[PDB]
Amino acid sequence: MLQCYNCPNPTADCKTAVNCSSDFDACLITKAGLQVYNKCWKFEHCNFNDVTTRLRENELTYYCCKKDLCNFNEQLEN
Amino acid sequence: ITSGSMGGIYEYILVIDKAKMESLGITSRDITTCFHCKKFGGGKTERARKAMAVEDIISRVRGGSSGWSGGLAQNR
Repeated sequence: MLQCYNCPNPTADCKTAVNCSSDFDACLITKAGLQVYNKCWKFEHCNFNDVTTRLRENELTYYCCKKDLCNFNEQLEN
Repeated sequence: ITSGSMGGIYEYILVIDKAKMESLGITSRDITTCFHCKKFGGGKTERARKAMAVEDIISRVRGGSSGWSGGLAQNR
């Protein structure tokens, strides 16, 4: 199963490590200056429009990676 | 006082200004390196709406009855 950091709420160093539901096939990281997010995600949803729509409001920077728990803060410099 | 006219006068002025300005801007750049796979993107987006309306009327009558001069001040 894909396993990513998937914290429910913004976490500058998400430690909450989970297997993702089959809805997901990528590990997301996101940085928006004051906030950071790490999620179970889809490589198709790893785009600015999806992330900014799926994150409830407006702009951000994002990254996605394939490896187990690969979505971790250092992945993005923002 | 040494000159006169005796009269009734009515004056009605109505001024309405409405202005609405709405702007959307969005940019995205997205980039991909694959074969392990890595995906990035970023940009700027902002949204704004402002609107205002201002309206006022002055209706005044100088003339010969409180009842009808009030009525005409209400209703032409």
